[PDB]
Amino acid sequence: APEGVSALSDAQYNEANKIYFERCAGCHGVLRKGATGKALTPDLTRDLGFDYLQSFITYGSPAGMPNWGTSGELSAEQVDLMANYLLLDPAAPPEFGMKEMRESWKVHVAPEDRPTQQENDWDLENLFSVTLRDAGQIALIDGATYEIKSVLDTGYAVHISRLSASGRYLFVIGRDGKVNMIDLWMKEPTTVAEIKIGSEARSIETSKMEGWEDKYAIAGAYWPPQYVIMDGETLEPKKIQSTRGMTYDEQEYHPEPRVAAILASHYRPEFIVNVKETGKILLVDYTDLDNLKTTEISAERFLHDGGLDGSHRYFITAANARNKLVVIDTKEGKLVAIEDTGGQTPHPGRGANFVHPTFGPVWATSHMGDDSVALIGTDPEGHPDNAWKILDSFPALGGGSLFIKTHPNSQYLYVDATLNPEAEISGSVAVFDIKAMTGDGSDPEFKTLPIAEWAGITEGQPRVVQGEFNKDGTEVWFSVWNGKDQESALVVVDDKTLELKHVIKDERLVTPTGKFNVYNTMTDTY
Amino acid sequence: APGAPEGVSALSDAQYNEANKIYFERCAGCHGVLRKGATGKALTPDLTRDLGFDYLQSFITYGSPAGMPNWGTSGELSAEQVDLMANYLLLDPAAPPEFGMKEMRESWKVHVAPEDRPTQQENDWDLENLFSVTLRDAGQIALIDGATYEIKSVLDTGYAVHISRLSASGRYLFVIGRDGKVNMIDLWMKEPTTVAEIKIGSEARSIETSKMEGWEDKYAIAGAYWPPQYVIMDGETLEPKKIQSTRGMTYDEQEYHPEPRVAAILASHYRPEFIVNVKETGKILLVDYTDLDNLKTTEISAERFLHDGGLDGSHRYFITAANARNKLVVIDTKEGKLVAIEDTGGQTPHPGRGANFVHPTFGPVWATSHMGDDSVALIGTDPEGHPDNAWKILDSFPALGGGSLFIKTHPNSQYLYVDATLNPEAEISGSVAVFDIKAMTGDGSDPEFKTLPIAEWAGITEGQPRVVQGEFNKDGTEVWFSVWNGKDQESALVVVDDKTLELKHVIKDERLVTPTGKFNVYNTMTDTY
Ligand code: DHE
Ligand code: DHE
Ligand code: HEC
Ligand code: HEC
Repeated sequence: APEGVSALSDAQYNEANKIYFERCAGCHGVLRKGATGKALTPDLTRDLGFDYLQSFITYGSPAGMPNWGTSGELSAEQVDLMANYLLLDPAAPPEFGMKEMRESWKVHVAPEDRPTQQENDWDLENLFSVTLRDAGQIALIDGATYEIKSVLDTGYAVHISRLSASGRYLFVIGRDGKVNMIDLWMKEPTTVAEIKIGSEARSIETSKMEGWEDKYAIAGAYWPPQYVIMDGETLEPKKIQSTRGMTYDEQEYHPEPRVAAILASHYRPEFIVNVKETGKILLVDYTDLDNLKTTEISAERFLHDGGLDGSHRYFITAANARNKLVVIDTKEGKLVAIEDTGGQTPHPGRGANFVHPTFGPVWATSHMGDDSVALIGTDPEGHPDNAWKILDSFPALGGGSLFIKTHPNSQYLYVDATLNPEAEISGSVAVFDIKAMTGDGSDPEFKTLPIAEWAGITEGQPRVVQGEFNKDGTEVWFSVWNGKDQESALVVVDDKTLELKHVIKDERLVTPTGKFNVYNTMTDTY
Repeated sequence: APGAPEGVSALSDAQYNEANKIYFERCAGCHGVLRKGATGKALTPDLTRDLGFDYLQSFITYGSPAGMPNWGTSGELSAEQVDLMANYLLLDPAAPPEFGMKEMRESWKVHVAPEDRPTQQENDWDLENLFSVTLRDAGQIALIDGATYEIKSVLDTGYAVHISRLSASGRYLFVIGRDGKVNMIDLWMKEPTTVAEIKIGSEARSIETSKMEGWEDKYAIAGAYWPPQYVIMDGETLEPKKIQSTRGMTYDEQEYHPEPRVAAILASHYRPEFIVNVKETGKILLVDYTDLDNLKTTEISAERFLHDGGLDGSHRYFITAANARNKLVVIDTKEGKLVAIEDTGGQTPHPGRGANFVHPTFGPVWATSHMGDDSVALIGTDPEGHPDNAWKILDSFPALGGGSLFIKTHPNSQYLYVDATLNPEAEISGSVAVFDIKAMTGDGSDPEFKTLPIAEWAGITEGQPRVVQGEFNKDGTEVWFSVWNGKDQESALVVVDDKTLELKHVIKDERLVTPTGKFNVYNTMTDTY
């Protein structure tokens, strides 16, 4: 006979529910279907049983699950409480409005007490903010000496970093919707303000319109379906907007439209918000939050990531499940084009802008579903015929590619293959010579850099991901992502010679993933 | 469960679906989507169980003179369907369904394609002086000639007809019912009729047309109570072009609200936009219809409880009542922003579209009466030539009594008319107050008023006749009033001569069943009030 499931009081259940949505939904999903963490639905957990759940919640796992009990985060009583809770049927996901954001809102160092000028000796603009995935931290690394300047605690499930337009404030967001604001002008940079904006979230961005530097920060959630405009200096929540609405094509109500990538316009004081399931791109004017102006652009469903073109005027984004690239003119506030990449599941990140030797200015993207790289024309004035059309498509290492990268001061286009099944490929990066490109139809050739081999890592499954350049565009970093219990590293490549420049290693460099150079991020250089 | 003590004659899963369909398509309009009631009584299980199957079966079969259709004896519903509804009402309230594009298109019917409609007026009616009158419990509208006073035509629209609106040119008449049913009528045909129709939700109240110079007849818009949404339709075929959900955060507490109802909807004369009131979230929306794919809107934070309202005399400022809070909200449609929020000092302001006139000492003002008291309030509406009086309550004085619904005037009149429709005393509910604008002095004393015995002038004795809403003719020389009586009783329309304040004409006809809202084609198309 199956084990008996404890009957919990209302109080116990409220408590367990509060903990779940606040501390577990970020990795296990709001309906317990899973995310980075396994599914915790009762059809699976009841088979595992109480003892097993209790053990895992207590000691955690080297693969990404925090040691709630052994870390003191949850008492022994709360651990059992949660183990029983997981045996019951999933609760209904709660809302998260102004009252809840404000309860989680904390300002550690009021603006009136922060420095008035840089007070440390660091070379701020050349710093690299690196995500340490299973450690809940970011590592600020010097771009020239390769020295770890500091390791900051943000929270479990740290995702990515973004910088305010001035380069002074560093914003980090976690999968649980936790937002950390770091003042890089302190002698010892730390979190000066924090807030939580939902149960599940992925993106954050800063105001990048001239005259609005450091004014606002915006965060988008997966749940509840909403985005929040926060004060650029204290994180005070100023305006919450629901993203629930009608799909663009079928015009049917959708109760869970997730916010994906968020960017900032350089032509108007607006935020550029992607709404995934409804295929809507919103241009949100932050000049007046009470009499709120927005442009709701009908595009294509499954919007995810994207970037601005070289002139910073057009937004190019992937509607990944439909292999489409959507283009928006941020000056006029209108959709301009929608084209198929010819590839499977385009995933550009912010993409790569460059001038092709014959086609003119173009933007590129690699794919998750295949080894192809596609180029789209981005200059309607100088190259009208090539504007917003796929001009070329050629192969790289293989499928499972996540990030393509380049820099104005470089003639090379780098492409990773992070998710490919062959370890020889997922440990390497493909490199193309822009200058050698001809647009005559022949697939350009690439050089293979054995980044993992250069790091001296073979044990475990080392996956290389995301190139990121230093301020001067001379060196490009790559993450050699390994398990928390394995050895990881950052590999620095010399752009001029395509030769190993430096290998970063430290007992603290745990599961390093996304890396963001202050200057390149604050100015949208890519 | 069925055979258990508290068990009820359960319906098969397929049967439950048929009943549920019939409920949302034909009953929620009056009984509400959660069965909590509206114009019709509540039909929740707690009350329904005590009445029992047979009572419910009989009421659905025979209806009543108070507003409930005789579904059974009319043939509307088969005898088996009445049974389904009776049982269904015993069961628990179903989850209200959504109503998207698929469902709208399915109800969309074009009776006369635009190419087959006249290219000029084919009848001899004086179209701009015509009155579109709502025949409430009859499910129809009546087109009455503004000069001869004869009923030119009676058109079926559907049970629960609410009000009428005209396109900017005056050619197309739009009528909407409480069930979200929209009828489009071509007034240029020899015999005006419904040329197009569509359903926009389960519960709805407002409809409006594009009125920005240049966009005449281009679009029509309708707002729903359920689901929480509004839809922009093609002004000539009623084709649903864009559906916007109104679900969102409250303006003040900023908490998600799952059911924000759309209240009144007006049309900007300064920009090609629609002015949409969203009740529960306290948001006023300005929706630009120049580009529906790249849709621009301005979500203005105001005050909760937005209901009805109107444009001032210059047509630039939207003045609307946040009724439960006794406030007037003022939006500048040109700049697209909140301008002011003022307490009227009365209880539950209910102006309809309001009454604009030039006060002898205050300057341009907009007035409103109240439901909760006998006070009339005046707000200054000229920021340019009377800045110190703008958006402030300049006066407040008593009229007949509480329970008032509509105040009215016209540029060619010096009289301000105020009804007292919902007042308890029939003496008052059957009469109208009339103030002499030219005699107003704004010194503090209460302006005196003449009392018109509208109901008495109609010579009606039966039922409980109530007088509601004054509406002027095109020339602004005559004002009409409705003497609203029961479905099986005698009603009438009373025409009053503005200049002498004396009875001009009394309209009676067998087909004049429960006349309520009246709209003059010209004054409605031009927003003259
Ligand atoms: C919406 C979104 C953005 C855009 C942020 C913005 O615009 O500010 C983004 C960006 C990113 C970026 C931005 C790169 C850039 O150059 O802008 C990176 C490096 C990144 C590394 C990863 N992402 Fe991220 N990512 C998700 C969503 C997103 N990722 C997921 O839904 C997904 C696929 C699963 C999940 O559970 O979170 C997920 C898993 C990952 C990873 O497994 C990655 C590889 C490593 C990690 O840290 O978890 N995501
Ligand atoms: C939202 C709304 C409007 C504005 C529409 C627009 O801007 O186009 C309106 C307008 C109106 C107008 C517009 C007058 C004008 O000059 O603009 C009239 C005459 C009117 C006669 C009635 N209304 Fe109507 N009315 C409601 C809502 C509304 N009524 C209700 O929620 C309510 C209170 C109850 C109900 O169940 O429907 C209701 C009951 C009534 C009546 O009992 C009235 C007096 C008579 C009747 O026929 O039902 N309502
Ligand atoms: C992301 C940082 C996590 C948070 C926050 C929480 N969990 Fe987790 N959990 C995570 C991962 C990546 C994994 C899988 C570990 C592995 O070895 O593959 C887990 C696993 C669990 C389990 C075990 C289930 C199984 O099928 O083995 C349980 C019972 C569990 N997690 C519970 C749990 C609770 C209750 C949390 C809130 C306090 C919680 N997790 C947070 C990642 C993350
Ligand atoms: C508005 C035009 C209505 C529509 C459409 C439907 N109903 Fe109704 N109903 C309406 C009113 C105004 C009243 C009250 C009548 C009175 O004399 O007081 C009713 C009443 C009923 C009842 C009786 C409840 C009671 O407490 O006595 C029932 C059971 C009922 N209505 C059912 C019903 C159904 C099933 C409908 C759809 C087919 C329906 N009504 C439509 C107004 C309106």
